[PDB]
Amino acid sequence: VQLQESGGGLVQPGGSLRLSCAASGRTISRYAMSWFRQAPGKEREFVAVARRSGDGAFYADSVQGRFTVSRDDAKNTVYLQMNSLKPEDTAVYYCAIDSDTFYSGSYDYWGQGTQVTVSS
Amino acid sequence: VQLVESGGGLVQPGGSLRLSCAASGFNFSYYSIHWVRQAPGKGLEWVAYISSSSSYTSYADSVKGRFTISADTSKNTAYLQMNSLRAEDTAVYYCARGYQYWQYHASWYWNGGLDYWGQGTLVTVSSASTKGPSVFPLAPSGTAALGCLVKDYFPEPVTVSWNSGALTSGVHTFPAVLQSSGLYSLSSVVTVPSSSLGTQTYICNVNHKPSNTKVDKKVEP
Amino acid sequence: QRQLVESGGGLVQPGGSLRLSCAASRSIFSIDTAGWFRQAPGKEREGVATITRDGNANYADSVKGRFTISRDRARNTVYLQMNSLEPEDTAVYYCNAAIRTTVRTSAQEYWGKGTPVTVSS
Amino acid sequence: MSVAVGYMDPGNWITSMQGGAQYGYTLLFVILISSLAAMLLQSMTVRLGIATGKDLAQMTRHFLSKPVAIIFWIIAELAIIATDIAEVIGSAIALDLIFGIPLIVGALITVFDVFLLLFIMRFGFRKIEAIVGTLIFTVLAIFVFEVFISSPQLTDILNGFVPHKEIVTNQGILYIALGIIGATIMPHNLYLHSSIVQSRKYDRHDNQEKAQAIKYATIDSNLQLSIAFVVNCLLLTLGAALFFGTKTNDLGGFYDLYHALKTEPVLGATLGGIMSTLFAVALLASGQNSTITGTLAGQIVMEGFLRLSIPNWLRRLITRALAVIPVIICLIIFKGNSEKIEQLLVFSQVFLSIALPFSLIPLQLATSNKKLMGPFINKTWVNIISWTLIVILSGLNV
Amino acid sequence: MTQSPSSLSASVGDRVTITCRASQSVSSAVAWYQQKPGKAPKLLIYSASSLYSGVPSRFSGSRSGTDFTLTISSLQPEDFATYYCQQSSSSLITFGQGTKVEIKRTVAAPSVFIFPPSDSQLKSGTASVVCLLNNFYPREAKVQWKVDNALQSGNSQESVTEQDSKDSTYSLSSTLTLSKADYEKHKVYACEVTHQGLSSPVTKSFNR
Repeated sequence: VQLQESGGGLVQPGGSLRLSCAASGRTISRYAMSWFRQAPGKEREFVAVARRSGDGAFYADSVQGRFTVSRDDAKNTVYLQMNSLKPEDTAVYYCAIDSDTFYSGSYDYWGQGTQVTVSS
Repeated sequence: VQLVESGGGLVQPGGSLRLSCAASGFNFSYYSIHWVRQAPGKGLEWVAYISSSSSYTSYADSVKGRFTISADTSKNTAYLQMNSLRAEDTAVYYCARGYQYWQYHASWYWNGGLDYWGQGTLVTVSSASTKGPSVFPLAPSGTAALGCLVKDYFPEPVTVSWNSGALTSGVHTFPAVLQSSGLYSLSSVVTVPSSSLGTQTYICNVNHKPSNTKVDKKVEP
Repeated sequence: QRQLVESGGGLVQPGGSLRLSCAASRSIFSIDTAGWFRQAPGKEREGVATITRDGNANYADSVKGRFTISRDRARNTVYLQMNSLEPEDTAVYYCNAAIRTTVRTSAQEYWGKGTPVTVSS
Repeated sequence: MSVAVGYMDPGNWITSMQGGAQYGYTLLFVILISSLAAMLLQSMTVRLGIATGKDLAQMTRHFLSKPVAIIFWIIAELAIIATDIAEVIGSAIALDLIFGIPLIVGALITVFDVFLLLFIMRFGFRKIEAIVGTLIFTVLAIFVFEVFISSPQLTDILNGFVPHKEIVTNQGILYIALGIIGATIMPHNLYLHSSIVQSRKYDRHDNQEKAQAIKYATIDSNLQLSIAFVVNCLLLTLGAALFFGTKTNDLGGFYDLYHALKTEPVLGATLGGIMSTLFAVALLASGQNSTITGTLAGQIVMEGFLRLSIPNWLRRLITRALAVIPVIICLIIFKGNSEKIEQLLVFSQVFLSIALPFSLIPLQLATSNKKLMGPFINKTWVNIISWTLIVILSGLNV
Repeated sequence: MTQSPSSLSASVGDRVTITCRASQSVSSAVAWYQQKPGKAPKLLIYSASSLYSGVPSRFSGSRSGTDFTLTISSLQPEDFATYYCQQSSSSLITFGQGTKVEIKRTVAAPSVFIFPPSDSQLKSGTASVVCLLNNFYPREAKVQWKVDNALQSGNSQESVTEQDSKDSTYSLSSTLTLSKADYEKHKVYACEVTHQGLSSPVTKSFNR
């Protein structure tokens, strides 16, 4: 199983990016897919989770309202639409598969991450 | 239209017991009576059905044979007669009005439903006798948690307060769970400031009325 | 109270129409006085119409304009045609009767079992 | 070859049976009298029929002028229409019972169906007449069987004493009374006999001693009317023994008989339906023959009063249509009510008996002039006058 | 009967749908009921499309295919309870397993605490070890007991609170029960917790 994040980059405050996470070796349709982020030196922190279609998306306090997670099951890809970006959002963003279909966060597979830098 | 259940105490396994469903108001010879059961913390489950006469009676496989329904239009009353009670039948039984000819009707485009529900009695099967809890501290080791373990009591309920009701914020008194002994156990916990542990006293006040048990337990760091 | 058999109920969109037909079980001489009752799921058995020996067609006070009781003296069968139905007429529609078996035996009541009628999109 | 004729006409059927469902054995007497009367009247017209080489219609024309001629022509037309309405209702009820089609469709089928009578005419007489005679005779056997334990002296002593208080007071009694009479006389029969006698190989004028023909024909007519009397008496006592002394005093039209035969206990279960459908068939056939007889009568009337003529199919059609209009009017108005239709039927018969005198008077007058005359016309005089009083009283109480 | 969604989360006023898979019964139409905690279930919809006299109009029926559904158009802050579908059959009806709506709220990881047995209890011959998971959301969590690093099975029980009416969280207790003799055979008592809000398991432990 492999995950690959893309879509990061340098973006101005208030601006928008859309991160993508492409999965191979695993059908994502049965699994929740989550986004985490890690600023240097800090702990890797939860951002968002897209559960299976119909089971809802959930978000961290810091990104609620500005970020939206969404899924393309057919293409084994999950997305993080990031609007109204803040300096505080600068981090490496990571995608992870929840291997537990009952949603307990058994994150066995992780991507390598994609850098997001929000500054002018 | 006031359905009323009655007749629920405590039974030894395999025993027998009657349950009374006093009706009122509506002309009783027009409506059926259903007994809908609910285990603790599960979904409802249909158990029996009696019409005006005794010429109509279905049943549910769970109590197929072990249960005898009966009617008496004299006092609009309906009676359930349970025998060979099993350890699992502990439940909260109901009543429910509903159409008389509810079979001849039901089809791919109509379903009468159960209009008026009672309030429920609590049958409970056990071998278990009345017993007050043992109360043990859950000692704390910027928020600390502390508590009391309220163990091996029967029947429900118990109450737990903290500092004689002066401490209410952050208290969680857990739902009791039945142990393999057939006795209940629960913990009551509270989170407090860690900086308070040296200078604030924490006491859980446990009351189990069925056994007249009252215990104050000081919970020390 | 059996040996009467209504028939005809069935799903129908708002404003449709349909004809229920109380009946008899076998070779009944005459139907003195009919009547069609309603028992919607949260109310009491109301009553909707009343024919008499010869003819009276007395109705309720909320239905005049849509419900046309009748009789069929040939094959003893009371009728009830409801027209331009509404979502407040959903209920099971019982039938009453005053059957008299043979030309000299006194009258005798009879109730039906009724049929459902649903109105919705 | 074999015997075949139909004597039961729905008019007399319903009137007699009704007279036995409601009031009992009282009406019985009236029946007899009416029957006797008709005998005499037949006699009279037959005499007029054989001499004077005319038809009662031509007669009327020779005592009137153009306008009053129009009047009496209207009256005779209305008599015919009355009989035809009676018939069409009979046929419609028969159809609704046997098959299940509603009344309006049966009425329409009957009205524009006279082609059956050309078809079956091209088909063959003897067989159809034999079979209808068989079925009618058998239906009458059935009715006879059906009559059960009864008290003779009741029927008798009610036939005899004629409770005048009774026969006149209940203005429900006069109603069915006039019904029975006007259904036992039927003026169209008068005109038709007046005509038909005109051809029996009598030496039209060159035999003053042709009255042998008179005697022979009158013997025949009396036999016929006597058997009609017996049948009517039977139907009446049937209505009596099957609906009297009960609750709600059910009217006793057709439907009620049709059911009472079916649900009849002692007749088993299936035999009920068997006799039921047999009765239905009988009703239908009787209706049809009662129609076919009167076409010639209508033709004779119009030929006499207006001295004009038409082919028959047009005559029958237009008469039947103007007859069926009131049926449909009543049906749609009263939304369908067996009770209401049978009430219309009886009212038709009584209207016939109302119209009678306007065609009875000239008959008497004409037989008072020519060579052959009755010695005691006094019977007919008292008849017409008592008659007039009855009809005018029944009119008045309205 | 198998209701498809089972823990449908939602926020106020929005629209939600709930479906009851016809388990190829006689397929006689459903009749949705509602029940709040510890009370008498009420009627909501009978014959799958009509309302019950005196029930707010937000509700609705639907007979999509052979999958009966219910749709709350707008979610009043009052409607928060378990829902039940009830299909008739030949001669016995049966209620569905039932689903339960709940209040949407941004994920909260549990705070974890461990409590050793008291000396008083031990002196009586039993050791209860308690692990507390406090104020978390959603409800799903796992607690694994390790004793001298050995995973335990069969000797623990859990209780979970009802959702808190103010902060919409749950708390959970897991109690490991050992004989005194078994308790005294081991040193390290640990409760290891996972939850979807935790990036790595949280372990709380003590040394006897």
